[PDB]
Amino acid sequence: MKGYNVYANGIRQHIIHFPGTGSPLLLIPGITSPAVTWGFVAERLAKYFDVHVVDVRGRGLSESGDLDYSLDAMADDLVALAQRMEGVVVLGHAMGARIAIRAARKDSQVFSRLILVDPPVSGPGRRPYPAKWSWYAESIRLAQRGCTAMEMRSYCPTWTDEQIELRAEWLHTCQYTAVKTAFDGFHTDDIHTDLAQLTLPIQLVVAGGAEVIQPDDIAEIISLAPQTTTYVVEEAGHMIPWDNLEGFITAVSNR
Repeated sequence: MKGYNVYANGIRQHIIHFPGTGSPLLLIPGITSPAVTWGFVAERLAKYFDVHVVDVRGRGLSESGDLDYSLDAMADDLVALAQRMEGVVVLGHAMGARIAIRAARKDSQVFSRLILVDPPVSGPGRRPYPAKWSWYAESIRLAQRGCTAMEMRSYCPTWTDEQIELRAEWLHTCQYTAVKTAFDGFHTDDIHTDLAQLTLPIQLVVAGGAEVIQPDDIAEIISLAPQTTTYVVEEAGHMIPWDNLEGFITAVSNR
């Protein structure tokens, strides 16, 4: 693993490289997931791709402070990174999938294809994202104070010891205002009007055991982007590689 910073879209973007010999892949994590927290997955994916895991603005070591934390700005960040790479695959998880959708709408030419992992399908006039805001708010403030793995375990009781320790260590780097903005974005941004404009290859990877994406939501996505292929990791929760690591890796390799 080797971390590095780039100056792109007018901000410092921190990226962790997990070297591989395959196609380059930019991994865009979810709302409270600094790049380092995807390390256990990225090292597995690096057997197949050359993996670059992004700290989204307001998370980890990337630029923070009084920034635009909208989906538009995060999408611009991703376009700026991808401009520097040739034929990059984007794998986005959750918020990161919404970022991938909007970025590809802005500039499809810089991406080879998208892997969209359990994006919220919320938006104006749509079913709200099925998560409690308080879970993020309370755990972030706890982490900001300084807390142990055992204290963090109450929020992620099904995770491994190492995963919980890492979250206790890094969650505070997810700026509160950035996380609040993203959660509101799940409700205020329309990613469906973006999907309707996408013509590049798309794999949709669904957490079968979660309620984030229901079957009629898959049907809507297909209607909007008929090229989309769907892989359902059956019985897996929203944080797919935390619930079923092997299941997740199977979903994004040999496809």
